Amino acid sequence: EEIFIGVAWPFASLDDLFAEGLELAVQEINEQGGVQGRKLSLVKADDEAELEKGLAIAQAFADNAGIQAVIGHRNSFISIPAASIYDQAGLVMLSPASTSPDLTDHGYIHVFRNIPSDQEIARQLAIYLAEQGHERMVIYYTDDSYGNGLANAFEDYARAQGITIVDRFNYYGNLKDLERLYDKWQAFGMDGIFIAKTATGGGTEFLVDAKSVGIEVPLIAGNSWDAMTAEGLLVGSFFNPQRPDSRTQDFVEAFRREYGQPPTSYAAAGYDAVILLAEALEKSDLTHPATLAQGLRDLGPWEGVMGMHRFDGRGDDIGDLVVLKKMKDGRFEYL
Ligand SMILES: CC(C)C[C@H](N)C(=O)O
Ligand SMILES: [Ca+2]
Ligand SMILES: [Ca+2]
Ligand SMILES: [Ca+2]
Repeated sequence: EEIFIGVAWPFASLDDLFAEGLELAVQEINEQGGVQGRKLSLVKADDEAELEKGLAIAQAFADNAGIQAVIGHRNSFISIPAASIYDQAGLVMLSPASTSPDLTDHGYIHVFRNIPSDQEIARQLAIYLAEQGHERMVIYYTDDSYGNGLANAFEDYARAQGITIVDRFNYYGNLKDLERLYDKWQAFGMDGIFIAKTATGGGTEFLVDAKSVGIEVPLIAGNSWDAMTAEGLLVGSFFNPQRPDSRTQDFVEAFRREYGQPPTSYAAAGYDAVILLAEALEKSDLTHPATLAQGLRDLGPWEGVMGMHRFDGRGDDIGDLVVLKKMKDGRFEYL
């Protein structure tokens, strides 16, 4: 009379309205009659953004015959190894936040994300920036697999747009040396900086330091920056609450009425994940969760609050889901 979806997320450490978006979707699914006549419930586990806790949660979900699918995890360094446990168990893992390209590069069959990867975000950013007249840019990046990853993706797409990367760097010691870098960048004709560092991983510090030194050029970053020195910052992300679409607007109004504040991109990704999984589960054999992955692929294009979703053979979401967001007066405007 009851079925369960597992959710693994750093619930306690983040004020990101993710739980609210999940809860709104579950309420909607139950109001419409549940899944195969059964009430839908969530089993929430907090991975504290820690790999060891994440792997333990993954095994606990995988060993529980009552879990039909899992939504999670948030951080790619947890989702990638946790996905091995879910994949070997034949249990769907659907991530609403992990953007590393590597997630879908391990031959897994049960592993999905319902948001664009870093590579798709980079591709759309390069297109936009070139149309805006960028020609010579600098990349500030984290010298790890994820930082090198997004940096190399952006450089490759920017090059195809006729943008030259005139310098890339991963460290500066103090503001004086950032001044010296900015002098070199001016001599190279710099017109913008792409920050391939996460906001919590040194990104925000650079933003503040850049303003101190007087760096004038546009700053561009990826999805961790969705979560007022930032005036004019361009962010490649997902979810447009101003999208003039019935589904997006029904969600925005419902979310506002229930929770008394605007939904975040994570509330939206969580909501679409629950709705997507419930639709696939309606049509599936609930006694065999290893059949659900094919059912998700069988949906083909599927309309959600984020836009149109579609899973490919590797589990990437190839829908046109990227939304470019620009900071104006402490608020994102939507391009
Ligand atoms: C929401 C982000 C901070 C998570 C990040 N996109 C990752 O893949 O790790
Ligand atoms: Ca199983
Ligand atoms: Ca050129
Ligand atoms: Ca350099």
